[PDB]
Amino acid sequence: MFYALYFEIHHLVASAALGFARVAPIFFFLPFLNSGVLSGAPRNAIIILVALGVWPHALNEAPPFLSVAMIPLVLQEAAVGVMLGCLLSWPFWVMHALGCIIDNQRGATLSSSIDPANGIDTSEMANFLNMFAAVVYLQNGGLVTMVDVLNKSYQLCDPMNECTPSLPPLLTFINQVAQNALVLASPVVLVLLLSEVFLGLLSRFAPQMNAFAISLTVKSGIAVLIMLLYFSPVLPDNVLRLSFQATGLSSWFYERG
Amino acid sequence: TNRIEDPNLVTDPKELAISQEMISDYNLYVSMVSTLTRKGVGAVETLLRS
Amino acid sequence: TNRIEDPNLVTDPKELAISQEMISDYNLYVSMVSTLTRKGVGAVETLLRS
Amino acid sequence: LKEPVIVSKMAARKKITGNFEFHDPNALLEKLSLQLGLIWYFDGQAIYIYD
Amino acid sequence: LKEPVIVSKMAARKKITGNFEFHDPNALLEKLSLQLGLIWYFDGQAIYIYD
Amino acid sequence: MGNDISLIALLAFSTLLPFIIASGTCFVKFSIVFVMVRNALGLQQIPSNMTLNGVALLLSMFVMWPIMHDAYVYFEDEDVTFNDISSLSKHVDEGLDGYRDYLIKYSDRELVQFFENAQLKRQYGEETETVKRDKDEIEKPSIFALLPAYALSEIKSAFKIGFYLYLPFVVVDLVVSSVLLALGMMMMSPVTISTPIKLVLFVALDGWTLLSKGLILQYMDIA
Amino acid sequence: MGNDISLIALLAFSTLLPFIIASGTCFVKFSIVFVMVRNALGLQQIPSNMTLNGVALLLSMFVMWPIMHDAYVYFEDEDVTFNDISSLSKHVDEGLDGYRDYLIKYSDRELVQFFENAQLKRQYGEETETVKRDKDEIEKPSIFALLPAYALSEIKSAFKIGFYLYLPFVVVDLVVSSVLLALGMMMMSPVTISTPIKLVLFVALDGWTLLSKGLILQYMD
Amino acid sequence: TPWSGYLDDNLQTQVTEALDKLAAKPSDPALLAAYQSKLSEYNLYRNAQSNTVKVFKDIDAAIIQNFR
Amino acid sequence: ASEMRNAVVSLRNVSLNEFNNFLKRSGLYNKNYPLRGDNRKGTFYVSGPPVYVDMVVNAATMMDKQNDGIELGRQKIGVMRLNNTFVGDRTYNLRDQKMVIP
Amino acid sequence: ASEMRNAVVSLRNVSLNEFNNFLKRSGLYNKNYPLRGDNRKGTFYVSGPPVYVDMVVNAATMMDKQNDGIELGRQKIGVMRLNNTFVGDRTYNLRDQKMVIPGIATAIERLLQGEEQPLGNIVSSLQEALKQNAAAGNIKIVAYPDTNSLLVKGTAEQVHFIEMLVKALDVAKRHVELS
Amino acid sequence: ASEMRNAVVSLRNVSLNEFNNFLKRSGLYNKNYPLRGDNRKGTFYVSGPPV
Ligand SMILES: CCCCCCCCCCCC[N+](C)(C)[O-]
Repeated sequence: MFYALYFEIHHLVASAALGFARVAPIFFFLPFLNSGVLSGAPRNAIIILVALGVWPHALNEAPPFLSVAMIPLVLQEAAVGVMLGCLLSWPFWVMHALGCIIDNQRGATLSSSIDPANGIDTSEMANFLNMFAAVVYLQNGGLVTMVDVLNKSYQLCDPMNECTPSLPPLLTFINQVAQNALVLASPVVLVLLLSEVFLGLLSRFAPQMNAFAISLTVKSGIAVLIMLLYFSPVLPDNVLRLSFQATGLSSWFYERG
Repeated sequence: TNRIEDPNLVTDPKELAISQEMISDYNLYVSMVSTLTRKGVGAVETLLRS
Repeated sequence: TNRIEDPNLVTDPKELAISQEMISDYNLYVSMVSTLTRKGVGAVETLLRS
Repeated sequence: LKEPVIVSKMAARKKITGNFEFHDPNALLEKLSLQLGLIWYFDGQAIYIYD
Repeated sequence: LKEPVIVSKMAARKKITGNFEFHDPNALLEKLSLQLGLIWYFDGQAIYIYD
Repeated sequence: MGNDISLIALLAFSTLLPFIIASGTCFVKFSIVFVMVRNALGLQQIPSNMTLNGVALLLSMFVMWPIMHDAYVYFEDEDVTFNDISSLSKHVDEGLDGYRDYLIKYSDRELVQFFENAQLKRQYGEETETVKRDKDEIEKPSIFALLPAYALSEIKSAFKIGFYLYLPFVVVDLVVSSVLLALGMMMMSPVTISTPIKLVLFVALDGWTLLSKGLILQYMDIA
Repeated sequence: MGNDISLIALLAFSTLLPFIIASGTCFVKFSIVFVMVRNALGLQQIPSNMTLNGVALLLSMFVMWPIMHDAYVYFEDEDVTFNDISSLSKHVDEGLDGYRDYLIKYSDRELVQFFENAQLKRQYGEETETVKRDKDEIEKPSIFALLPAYALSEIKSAFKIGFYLYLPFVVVDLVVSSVLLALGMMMMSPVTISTPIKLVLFVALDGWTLLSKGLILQYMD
Repeated sequence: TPWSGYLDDNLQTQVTEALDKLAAKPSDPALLAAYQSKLSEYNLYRNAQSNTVKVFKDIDAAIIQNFR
Repeated sequence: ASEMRNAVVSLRNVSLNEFNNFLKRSGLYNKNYPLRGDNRKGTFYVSGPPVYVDMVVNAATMMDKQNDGIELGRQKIGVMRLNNTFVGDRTYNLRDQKMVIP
Repeated sequence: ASEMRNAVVSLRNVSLNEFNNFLKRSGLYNKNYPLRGDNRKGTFYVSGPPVYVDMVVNAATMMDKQNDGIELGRQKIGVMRLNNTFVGDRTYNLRDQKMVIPGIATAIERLLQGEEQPLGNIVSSLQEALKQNAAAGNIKIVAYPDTNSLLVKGTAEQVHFIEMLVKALDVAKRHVELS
Repeated sequence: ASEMRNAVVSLRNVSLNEFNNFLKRSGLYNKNYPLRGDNRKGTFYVSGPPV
């Protein structure tokens, strides 16, 4: 049948187009994929190739969605993609919070770091630890788990079944992210508090001593010194214990159709 | 249609005038979906930055 | 469409001359509605992103 | 029935429960057809069932 | 059966469990075809099985 | 094929979509309350604006997506017939009532009525307003009249809520300061002590969870 | 040309060429490393993207040229070579191994394996045995499966290289911030002071020489 | 032009010869009857050839102009 | 096993027997995958491993086309002596009419 | 081993038993990968290493084109004496009719005139079949009274058949006396 | 060694024995890579260095 190859190419591009809606938001969140790094002509070419690498159905048979209103569908897929972008981001936002807490305790309120791509305020420590976590995550091969959890998302819940994120856990999400950062930062805050009250108690004997101005000289040195001891566990304490994993897809999403 | 009736009907002017409608309309439909997805993603990025 | 399906219309110069006009007027009308709509939404977008 | 049986998707949506005896299955089939609102046919090779 | 067997992609989804004795594979093939809802054929070179 | 004007309407709508969301949807409220609470805890950039906007966006969809889907299901309906521009206008307007009702629920009647007057009364030689009995106009305020009246009411609600959340943190600040004075450990700035306390206290009570539930329960039942 | 379909295919290829360069050549890597350097120094608009992409494309030419030349003379070659459909399809397929060898030499084995298995499970069904070719000769994988693995591999390694370059400037920034707090000038924005120290540091290193040397030596012995 | 690597004039002399015979004795009915046939066939041959060569040129040109 | 290929072939100038003898002489024949059809006719079904099927199809097609260069409607001449009459036509010169008998 | 190639080759002017001789004389023959087919016919299968296969298929195609230029339908001239009759046509002027009796040449020529199928037989191997295909209309007969003999031009087979027919026709006539 | 080229050449008007003499007179002939074929016919195979 003569026209069959022509139609078979059009089925391919319709499938890729509907996959872009779900893959591109992930490229927006992750720190090594956002347009602060990967921009221009490569960007679309790569996103499309990935989406075709993970689409779940044989590419040469007609797409099933031709009978459906396009907008409700596109919005559905974009929402799903935003949820996945958050869950995959989760290990990086904790280290970023940690760095912001440290740079706030040591003074340093007027930090210099720059970041226009994501539109978020940044400080030198936050930028450093956010980079460092990303390189150890990549070096542990996590990039394979990212495409694994993408493919599983299509097998476990399908665009045509109106797959939807579960509400109850989403209501917990922000507080879990805050909690992990505080639990991890706690050792540096306590020592920086005790160091200040020690100078306060010392000032009782010499009331002209400016204990505040002294503490500003000390605290950045103490903060780096202490963070340098508990540094090495920062490798495993993120590479596994905070990384999302594909078995979690069962609980965060369900099919509503 | 896979090995039923016959192939290669490049040549009869009555069926060749029916193919013109389909070959055009499916190209337009596929072109439209490509824009709608870009618009949607762009709207999400616009809100999240702002 | 009817003016073309009907055999006495599609084969008389007097009628063809009229159909030519109908087609052109249709083209111009739709093209102008589209243009002005785009210009309109583009104004809103220009102001709100400023 | 001694014949392969082929069921349309719109018939596949319907559910049934209970304890059934398959004797004179043609009669059973034609009765259930009317109770459940199905239509069916037999070309000589297999049985087709539709909503 | 003494013949190569080819099973379709859609039949391969079904699952079976138990002990089976192959005294008469032809009879067993027919019984299980009717029980599980399969059709099959034999060109003289190989056996083909479909949903 | 389809109709060439309904195609224009589809493409146009999809360009305006983010401004509608940003100005006529509960996103307006959710995105404000979170950022206020974040400032009150006294430590900006934790959580990120990315986290906050992302969550607010997701929650807004539970409220709004059913209404849009209901409207498209209303229009994809093969049994209608029309005769005139009026008979079509009526049916298209009728399609939007699902959204109109939501805006009417969450906005002020008198500000809506004020703008409903202001669209016309520069035309008018008269003072009487009774001239249409209410039952039509009370149902049919225009959408352009409803939109700004809704946004201006959402903002005010957001401030009302955030006000009550500020109070306990203020109290905590006063307590800390009074303790430092009663100890005479005077020359220490209290903020350094109280910001850790505010953070640990609010996280240990899951303020963000209670907050998220309390916001959604104005608009849905979770069960 | 001696044949018309041979012409149609050539015009199609020449119409899709730029995306193949944008997604299956080292250009994807050079382009990233230079933007990383500009981020590191804390600059916004200078050097321009057109200047950095200019040098990135020139450098990519030295690396890709030999296999494009090889494919060119292979397809020009005037000696009689094919007779019939099977011989033609094998002749065309054989002509692409010069480039499959390239993609395979730099793609990550784990990603190549993932994209291959996930295609087998599309075509032949998910019950087909998951290969786990842990010790492997990957049997000439399909180029549609091979190409996105290369793209993500180059993104990985370019990010990795870019990370290392930050660490000196990170030091500079934290030091300056500490000495200003030691003087109590809390209201001074450090960036004004730290920007020139970064510039003179990079110039003293001669960064662009070292970096452009090593980036090329990674592709040839 | 050859497709690279792919595996895989008498009528002019005949007309010339017949012309030379005829020119020697223009009044011979047998030489006239022969020349009439040779010339008619040669004429048809040249026309069919040149029409075909144009048809192939115009297909190659249309292909290029489609992508150009 | 899943790679089995099969096809239908139809020839005009060659008999299935002719082709089978070709295969046998070649030493290419394989009794596990023989050709199935009518020896008299030219239409047969073949199924088996790829190499075998492809080879059979190509060989059959080319052999069929080759034989168009052949002709077998051999004309034959017979001599039949008339025992009871003259062969030629006869004219009878009647004084009033010329009559011809074919 | 995975690189094994194979092909089916077909010929029009040469036989497998010919082409083998060429390979042998060349010193290219290889008994591990011999050609498989029928010596009588021009169609064979070959399989082996790339270089070998390509060489074989090239050489066989080009030799077939070279032999395509050589004709082999050698025309043979046969001279046949008649022993029992006169070669020419004759006219007898009856009172009632001008009457004519046609000779052998005229009769046979008129009969074969415009024939297109081969001449098979009379009643009262690819390189062979392509000779047997010769058309019947080419046979030319010229009567030569000087020696009462026929000149016959055709293939060796055709001339033979003509000889048989002549010897079936020129019977000796009986004499009758009318009183 | 990996560069050895080879080709099949055929001539209409000139026999192999006629061509070998040409190469001999020229001083171009090389007994390590001689032509392989039938001296009578005009078709031969040659292989060797590119030049
Ligand atoms: C997350 C936005 C995209 C998917 C659309 C979700 C529509 C709302 C469905 C809510 C169903 C809630 N429920 C089960 C209590 O009815």
